[PDB]
Amino acid sequence: MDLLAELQWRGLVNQTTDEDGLRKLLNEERVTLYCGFDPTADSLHIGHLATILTMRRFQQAGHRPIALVGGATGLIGDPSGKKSERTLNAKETVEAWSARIKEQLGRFLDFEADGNPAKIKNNYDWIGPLDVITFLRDVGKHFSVNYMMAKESVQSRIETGISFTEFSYMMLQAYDFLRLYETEGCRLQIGGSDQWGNITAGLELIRKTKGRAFGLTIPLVTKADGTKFGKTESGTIWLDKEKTSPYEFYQFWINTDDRDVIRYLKYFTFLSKEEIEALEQELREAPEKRAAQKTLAEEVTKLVHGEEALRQAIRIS
Amino acid sequence: MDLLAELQWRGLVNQTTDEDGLRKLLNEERVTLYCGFDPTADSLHIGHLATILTMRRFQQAGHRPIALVGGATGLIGDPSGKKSERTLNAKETVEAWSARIKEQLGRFLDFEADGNPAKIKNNYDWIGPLDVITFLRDVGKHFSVNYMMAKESVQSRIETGISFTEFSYMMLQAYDFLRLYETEGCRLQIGGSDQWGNITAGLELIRKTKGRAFGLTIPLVTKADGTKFGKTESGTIWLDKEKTSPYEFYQFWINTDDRDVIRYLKYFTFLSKEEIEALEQELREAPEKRAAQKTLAEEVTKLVHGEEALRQAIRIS
Ligand SMILES: Nc1ncnc2c1ncn2[C@@H]1O[C@H](COP(=O)([O-])OC[C@@H](N)Cc2ccc(O)cc2)[C@@H](O)[C@H]1O
Ligand SMILES: Nc1ncnc2c1ncn2[C@@H]1O[C@H](COP(=O)([O-])OC[C@@H](N)Cc2ccc(O)cc2)[C@@H](O)[C@H]1O
Repeated sequence: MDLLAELQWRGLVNQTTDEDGLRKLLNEERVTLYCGFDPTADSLHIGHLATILTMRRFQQAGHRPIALVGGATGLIGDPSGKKSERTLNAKETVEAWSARIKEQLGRFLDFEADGNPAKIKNNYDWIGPLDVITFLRDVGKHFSVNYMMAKESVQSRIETGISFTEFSYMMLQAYDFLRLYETEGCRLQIGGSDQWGNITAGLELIRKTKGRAFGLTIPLVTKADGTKFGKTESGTIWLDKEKTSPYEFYQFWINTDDRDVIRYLKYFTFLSKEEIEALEQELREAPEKRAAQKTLAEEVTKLVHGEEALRQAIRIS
Repeated sequence: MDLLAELQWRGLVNQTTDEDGLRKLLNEERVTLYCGFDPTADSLHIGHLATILTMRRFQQAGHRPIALVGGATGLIGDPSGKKSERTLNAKETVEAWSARIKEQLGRFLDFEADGNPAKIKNNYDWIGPLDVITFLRDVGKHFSVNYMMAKESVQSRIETGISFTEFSYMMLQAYDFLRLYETEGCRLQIGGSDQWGNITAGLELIRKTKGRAFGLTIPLVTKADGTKFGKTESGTIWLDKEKTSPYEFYQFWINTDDRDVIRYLKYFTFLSKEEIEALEQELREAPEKRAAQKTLAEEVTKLVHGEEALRQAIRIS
């Protein structure tokens, strides 16, 4: 209803399976949603914050988030939004990394709330031990090759080339949504733009096994200059303060271009509309002041790292 | 060398991966070959005898056959030579059926020979317990979707439609050839016409994992009238004497059309060339006698059922 309008307004809704459908339910019930995380590194990064912060926002309007760590799938590899086939990582690496991601994840969610506290889960627990035969019959039977072949993630790669391994990724992710629906009452799966195919894939698995649930994608982060967001010359801007220091984190935000700043405040912060509009007026009336740029930077650094870190960054700058 | 020439002559060689390559090895070593059987019913049928009898022939020239029972794959379903998607059978049914097939299989092979006795094996033993993750990474990584999509079995079905389940069948079969190569020194996989794709699939898995082995397909059984061999008005001609009695079996063969008879003697019998040519002359000189028709029928009934059964059929007719 209004949470969906806010998101809309903030510009956090790229697509939704059935908006009137979802808006209805969001307003009538406490909705369990998940979002999936693949240990693709030893740290999450600012590409992951929109989705992370969106969960929070869903939590704050009283809904319950399951941060999902991908111990099994990050063992497979999601072709989505990748032009090339990736390298398969070792179980040990993935295992190692899973533990960290779980840690960064837990900072953004509320585990003490009563009625809607998070859960952080690992699909390795239900993927780990499912036998091949069972997967192909139980899950595979439900998907035609041609449904699968039409996915943006796949269609985008067939001449490029794609391992059968990567080709089946969507099936796992598919399966995830089903276990979470069955065991946790999970009705919404949200994600970034590139994840739409894998979300619907899960809705196709649910419909076909039960015959109820939604999908919402967040747009990928835009730049007015047409360059790739978060891609600095120094390299990725991590969430691990040992990977990217609080000062560096801080400075990244402080260097937001006038063109981006109101979009980023909307995406990454908890300032109200009334506050954001106010900053918009000051960016117009006094853009050398850099009022919106400091508010963004303070707000986000506090979120990720906390006041002391913030206090340090500011004092260091 | 000469075994391959014989087969050639008999007309049992539709295709071979590398004939000079295989001919060489067949003449220089004791070759381990397998042939795969899917419990698709509670009995094998005369569609299966060419392949079965071919193994025997390979055994007789001193080679070692592994009759393979498909407890796992017949749980999946091979699209090959099927225009439509099949129904998935119960584990229990497949399990039940596996036991019978193993029994009919064992009749055609020599288990007492020293140096080249058969083995009857079940891919359920190595497929049964392989986890999904392991399969997609260990086996899937090696095959592009586009290699797979070009297979006769698959390409022949995409508009028709094909479950991902059936789409992956070739991967299992793929895997089979690899375990058998690794654990049994198996270098040749033979099969019927429709199996070429799945054979090569296994050679692609071997090359790519090791960097040696061959594939030979037997033609599907021809009729001069253009109808489907073994398809009677009474229904399938089984190998189970409780499904098709010895008399019925016998009569089926005895009703061979003049057009087929020399081809069938070549395919299903152990008569020499000199003998087959002799019968060819008598079919020419005296075709009302039905000399080739009785020799076929006697020879084959003895093979499948034994003399007493034969004696009965003849006395019953
Ligand atoms: N700039 C950005 N803007 C917005 N979102 C961004 C950006 N960068 C990354 N993301 C997102 O952050 C999440 C990270 O997912 P992933 O590791 O990349 O794979 C995703 C999935 N395969 C993991 C998964 C595994 C199992 C499962 O059940 C569900 C999901 C995704 O929703 C992705 O859309
Ligand atoms: N008229 C006929 N002429 C000649 N051959 C015929 C005829 N009718 C049936 N066959 C053959 O007999 C064998 C029976 O195999 P299948 O049950 O039908 O599936 C075949 C495979 N999916 C089973 C398998 C499973 C696992 C594995 O590793 C290998 C193979 C095959 O080689 C097939 O080609």
